[PDB]
Amino acid sequence: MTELFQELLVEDADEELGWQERALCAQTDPESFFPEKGGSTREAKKVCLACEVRSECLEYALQNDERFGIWGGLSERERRRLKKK
DNA sequence: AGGCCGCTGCTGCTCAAGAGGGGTTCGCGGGACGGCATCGGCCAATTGGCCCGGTGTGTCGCACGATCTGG
Ligand code: SF4
Repeated sequence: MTELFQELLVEDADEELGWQERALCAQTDPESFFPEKGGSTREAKKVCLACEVRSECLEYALQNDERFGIWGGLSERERRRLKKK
């Protein structure tokens, strides 16, 4: 349908700062990614599943070692066990 | 001979080598002190699963059956 022939051939920016700009969650409620009280961690996991820079997000999160929120489709203890493994 | 009334020339301002003695800085270190930063547990708390148990209302999968248009 309205796919623009996979981004088409009309582009003038020819400039990218980094993989932040390709983040899908930026098009989405930030609050849902930090479940307070008990919360849930599956809808935002589904959102991350379709992210095109999931690997980069996971790598950056692990390298900087944030212990809050859900990054790369994984929550805190998945990151912790991956770090410990 | 002094005072004074003019002339007349001149000048000036402006537009284009050690040596000693003493208080102070800072500069390294140098370590001591106190403090805040990091890591096993840990249980019973909101959301959200995950279902029983009743019908109904309303979509969908297909049976009998009538009307109508084309073949
Ligand atoms: S993987 Fe990272 S960048 Fe992608 S949507 Fe999830 S949190 Fe955002």
